[PDB]
Amino acid sequence: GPHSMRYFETAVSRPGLEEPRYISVGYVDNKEFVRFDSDAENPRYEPRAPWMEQEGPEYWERETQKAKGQEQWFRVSLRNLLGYYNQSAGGSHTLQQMSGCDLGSDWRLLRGYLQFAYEGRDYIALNEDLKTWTAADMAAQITRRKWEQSGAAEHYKAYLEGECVEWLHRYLKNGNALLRTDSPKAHVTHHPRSKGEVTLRCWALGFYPADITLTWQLNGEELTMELVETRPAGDGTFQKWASVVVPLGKEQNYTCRVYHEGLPEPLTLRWE
Amino acid sequence: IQKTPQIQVYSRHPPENGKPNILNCYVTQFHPPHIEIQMLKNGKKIPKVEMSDMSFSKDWSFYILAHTEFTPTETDTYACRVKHDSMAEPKTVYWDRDM
Amino acid sequence: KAPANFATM
Repeated sequence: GPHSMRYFETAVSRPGLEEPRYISVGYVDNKEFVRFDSDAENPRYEPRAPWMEQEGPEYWERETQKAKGQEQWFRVSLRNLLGYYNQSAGGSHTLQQMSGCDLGSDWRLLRGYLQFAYEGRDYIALNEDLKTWTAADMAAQITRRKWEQSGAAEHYKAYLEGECVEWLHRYLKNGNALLRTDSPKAHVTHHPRSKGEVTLRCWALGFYPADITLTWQLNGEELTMELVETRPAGDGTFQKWASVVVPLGKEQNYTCRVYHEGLPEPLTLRWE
Repeated sequence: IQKTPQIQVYSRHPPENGKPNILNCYVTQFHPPHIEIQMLKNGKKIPKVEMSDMSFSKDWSFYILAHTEFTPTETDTYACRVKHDSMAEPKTVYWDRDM
Repeated sequence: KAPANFATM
């Protein structure tokens, strides 16, 4: 199977607060594994999966120092951005970064990622070529030029192709057994809805990872049905359901399908 | 610009009357990240409500999971009550056992 | 291991 690492970083400024709060959260295969929070008593990168306790004090020292650098970086940047957007003192602002790499089943780099958002909106992002930048806003051109003139892309490229892959490989070796998936377990419930009609609700439960698809069909055609957003059980696994309104006494015509990477093939069921 | 919280309120395990369980309030898709979340029992604040650390999605919006131990009975109504700058008044959504 | 950003915005 394919793999990935991300680091999701946030800085937030607020009216009263002297200094922005900075949080960095790292992910391997979308499970959180390291975290830094400037609001902590003693701000440091802490392990967030039992398999990271392996890394020795050098690791945590250097990653923590790396964090303190970002904290500065995000802070100066937030200040610059205020100026670029002619925003005055007296508001809240957020600067966000996602960085990382995707590997294929072969463990070779498939894609690097480097993007940033301001006020929850795309500000500037490194293109898939890892050479050029995309930057929508007129304010953002100021940055794009700065970074073009400074060769920023090449140094991020080095990181994404190098350290990111190198250390994900290492985390993946250290972490086997995030390797496994949990298949969904499906059932259907019956609920009255109106006169003449009822509600069939296909539940999927106990699955990891989150990505899953639920469908309903009536003699072979899919439907257009209510679906909830996939939600955490709170125990590492996920839940989803999808529902359709059905005529009374015609419920054995309707079939639910569940699709998930953990399955040997999709599951098929109906109400019983 | 502000994005309004989407809220789901649901149990971790199939609910059964008299059986300890976890009640979850999953609040997603909001901005800015400042948010106040409360879980209610029969209109009253549940005290030891745990809160996951904040995180965000590929689309930059923030999400967060509030959860608490509970034991559903037949007569108790449970609710999640979210306050956020996108909304002028708090939003309460009620636990439906079938959802 | 986390990125260490270069030029500021």
